[PDB]
Amino acid sequence: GPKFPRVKNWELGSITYDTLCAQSQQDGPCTPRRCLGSLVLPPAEQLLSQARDFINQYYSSIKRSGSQAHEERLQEVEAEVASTGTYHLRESELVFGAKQAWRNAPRCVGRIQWGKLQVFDARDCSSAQEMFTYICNHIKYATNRGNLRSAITVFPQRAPGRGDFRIWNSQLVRYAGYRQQDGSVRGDPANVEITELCIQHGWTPGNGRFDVLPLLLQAPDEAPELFVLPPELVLEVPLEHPTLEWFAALGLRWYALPAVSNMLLEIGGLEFSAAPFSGWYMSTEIGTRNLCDPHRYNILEDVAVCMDLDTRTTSSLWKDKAAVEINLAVLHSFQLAKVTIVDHHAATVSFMKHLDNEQKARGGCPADWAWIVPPISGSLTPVFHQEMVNYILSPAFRYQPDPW
Amino acid sequence: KFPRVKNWELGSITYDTLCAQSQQDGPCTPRRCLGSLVLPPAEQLLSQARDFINQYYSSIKRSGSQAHEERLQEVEAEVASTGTYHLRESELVFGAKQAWRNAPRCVGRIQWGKLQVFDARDCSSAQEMFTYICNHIKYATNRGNLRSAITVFPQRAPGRGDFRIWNSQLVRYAGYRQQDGSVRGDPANVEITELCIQHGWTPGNGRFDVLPLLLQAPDEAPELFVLPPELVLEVPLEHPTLEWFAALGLRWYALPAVSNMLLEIGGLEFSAAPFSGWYMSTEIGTRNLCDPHRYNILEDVAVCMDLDTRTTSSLWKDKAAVEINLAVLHSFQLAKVTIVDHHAATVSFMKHLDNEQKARGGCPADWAWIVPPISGSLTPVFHQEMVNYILSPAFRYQPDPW
Ligand code: HEM
Ligand code: HEM
Ligand SMILES: Cc1cc(N)nc(C[C@@H]2CNC[C@@H]2OCCCCCc2cccc(N)n2)c1
Ligand SMILES: Cc1cc(N)nc(C[C@@H]2CNC[C@@H]2OCCCCCc2cccc(N)n2)c1
Ligand SMILES: C[C@H](O)[C@H](O)[C@H]1CNc2nc(N)[nH]c(=O)c2N1
Ligand SMILES: C[C@H](O)[C@H](O)[C@H]1CNc2nc(N)[nH]c(=O)c2N1
Ligand SMILES: [Zn+2]
Repeated sequence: GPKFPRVKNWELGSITYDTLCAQSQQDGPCTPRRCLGSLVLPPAEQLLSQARDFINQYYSSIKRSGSQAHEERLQEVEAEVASTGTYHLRESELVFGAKQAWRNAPRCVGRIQWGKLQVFDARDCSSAQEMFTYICNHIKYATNRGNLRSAITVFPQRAPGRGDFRIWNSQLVRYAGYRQQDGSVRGDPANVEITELCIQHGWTPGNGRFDVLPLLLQAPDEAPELFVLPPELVLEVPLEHPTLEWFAALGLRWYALPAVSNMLLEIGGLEFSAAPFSGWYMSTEIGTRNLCDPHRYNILEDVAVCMDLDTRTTSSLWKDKAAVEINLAVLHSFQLAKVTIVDHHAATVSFMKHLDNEQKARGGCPADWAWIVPPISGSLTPVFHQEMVNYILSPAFRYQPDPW
Repeated sequence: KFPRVKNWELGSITYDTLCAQSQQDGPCTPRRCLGSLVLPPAEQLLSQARDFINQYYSSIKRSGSQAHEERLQEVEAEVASTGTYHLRESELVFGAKQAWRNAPRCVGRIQWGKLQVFDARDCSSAQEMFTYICNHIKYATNRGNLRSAITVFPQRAPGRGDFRIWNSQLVRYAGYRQQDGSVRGDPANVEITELCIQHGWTPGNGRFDVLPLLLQAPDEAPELFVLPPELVLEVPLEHPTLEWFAALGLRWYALPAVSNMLLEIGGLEFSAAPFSGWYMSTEIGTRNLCDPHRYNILEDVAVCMDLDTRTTSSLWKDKAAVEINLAVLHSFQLAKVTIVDHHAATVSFMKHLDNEQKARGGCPADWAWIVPPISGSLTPVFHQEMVNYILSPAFRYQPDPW
């Protein structure tokens, strides 16, 4: 074999070599001495080289590498950087870079869909109010009455000196998290900080378990402004179970649209600090993490009690049984509501197909095993048995500091 | 820089400083993380030896004593003359416990101080190896009240072949490859089954035929030894409420005993040093019975449960897996054979991380192996960051002897 990482599938006994990792510019958190793979948290001349590299990627993707148009765009980019210190992407370059950033995302199991992304260009936006209009349009298009469509809206890039466009909320849809007198939390504990920031900026808080938060939107060098989403814009699914009649009595619900709004989209050195993207949910994200994490809605015990399980001993597997039923209720309720959702078996089978597509197309696929393997029934899915090489390619979605 | 390690459920942070003591490299580089991969002179020996002897005297709080200095002279003198040395029994005992302590893939390390060490370094034939192995099995099994143990056969020597146990575990069920591709029994054991028959074993034709042991003394053909059936404790599987489950005819053995790993202590290598503890129920319930390249019983159990098999979104696979794990726990408890479920095991591992943080400043752990194969995020270890690195004494993989 070659001197590239050898990658094995233990289920099928098959082997590949990852040659794509050679294209990595960015270092990750690991060294020869220690593996830091499980950690959740890991320009003058520098811009020019990142830009040249991205332009080469674009021209390859359209099979015009070395062409006259290829060499003219390079010269354009460097002249523009030369005189202004920055440059600007053509429309088709943005659409390509956005899809490529998704394609490159090591933590996303949904990447079979990567070629099918609606890219809304919002680089003309000049106020917080217009951001809100763009965001509402995104939500309407992406939600599509339950037939969900992948989309991203890109706001103006970071510019020298001038402040950033930022969406303060981590997602477009978030449930409030209200800190109680006794120190417990009503609603989603994930959202305590953003909830209190919303109140500080003049939001009148509710007191339910599922109050949709307003958006805090920030245009360059301005205090963020507060915007309420019209309720008919935010599609939600009430949760019921196919055979357990009492489950509907719990009043549990989840929203249809997962839309990450706090990540930075980096393309050819340019930095799009507000560039929210959305897909559709994998059912374990709702039924396992959001509803059963101890530091989230934490409903496992309640459901076990309703199911009359022995919750006094770990060896009854009460946690596993309840968690299965919660996941089934999520899948069942979304299917009844006609809202797009994918189970962890179907999602992981499709990610294996993606790995095979990418092996042929690029000679590898960066992938974060701990994120790709679902949080229940792990080894029951084909990805558990698949070794994965994790590395950072650009274009990329990156974490960025909170604006406050 | 020392790694910041965060628990995401509790919000707490530690720093791993133990990692600085790592001397051997892992598969990863700044360019790419390879952590999910299952497989990877005298002055050199002298450094590993001294460092290990240092570890030993430090552990008995006699660091710098007469005894410490003199032992370092012995080791130095013996290496300088012969190119190698020998461990004192008490050092061996210390190094074996430490190798387990250091094992990043082991979720059971809260137990690391409780290990019975059988010194089998005066072994000179496959016959004697078999005697030592039977004593281990008998001690460790203890009629179902399992006790962790290791037996250590003679170290590798420059001038000769290794002592080896050919089998990957001391108890393995045969896998018989059918002309038409399929396997009867355990597909993981097809290769060892064929090696046994080829060395003269009369094979069975069942799904759970216990394999003989192929034991190898240095530079000799391996020898075949049938384990006496009464030494191998087994648990028939039934389900607490599903009557038909027993009818599947399923069973597993009590004793998980790995026999193909190399034990490295102070630069010395023990090519045969089988070790055993007790099972975590997901090893049997989830991996051994439900892996598609193992016994692969998921579909059969689902049909028996009358589940909707036609679509993944009924979560039939998840439901069947739960009942199978429940049946393993129930059946082991009923037979009074030591077992631990994945919730209790991971809880104890969290306590271990905390013990090791105070004791040593960190703990090497392989997240992909520590998190159980079902209900990952339902256990506390899912939410815990972990640093993986190699400390010595160590258990390592080694080439198959054939
Ligand atoms: C089409 C439906 C999609 C499915 C089922 C899907 C599935 C997932 C899942 C299950 C995760 C892990 C989430 C978690 O553990 O909280 C994830 C993370 C990710 N996904 Fe996808 N995804 C989809 C569409 C998209 C789209 C359209 C983009 C971007 C264009 C994207 C980029 C990412 C990124 C950047 C992460 C990591 C987020 C982070 O680290 O916070 N996904 N996705
Ligand atoms: C006390 C009872 C024990 C329990 C519940 C336990 C638990 C486990 C589990 C669940 C695994 C992963 C196994 C797999 O996925 O196939 C494992 C691996 C390991 N354990 Fe422990 N263990 C115990 C005792 C021991 C002892 C006594 C030693 C050494 C003396 C040890 C050393 C290891 C090593 C070296 C591995 C990795 C094996 C490999 O890479 O193939 N374990 N153990
Ligand atoms: C700082 C930071 C930002 C950021 N975006 N993500 C992290 C990692 C943590 C780990 N758990 C919460 C947070 O990640 C949330 C990721 C939500 C992804 C949701 C999503 C997006 C698109 C499609 C889909 N099915 N699902 C940290
Ligand atoms: C070459 C090689 C050797 C070796 N010992 N292990 C591997 C890793 C593969 C992954 N799956 C099969 C093999 O591992 C077998 C490990 C069994 C662990 C048994 C055990 C020992 C002690 C306690 C316990 N609960 N369970 C590979
Ligand atoms: C510490 C650990 O890396 C952390 O809990 C990770 C594990 N795997 C994950 N996988 C996904 N998809 N999402 C997550 O938030 C996490 N959390
Ligand atoms: C490819 C992947 O690393 C492989 O399937 C691992 C994952 N985690 C594991 N964890 C344990 N405990 N045992 C295993 O065999 C494995 N297999
Ligand atoms: Zn790594």
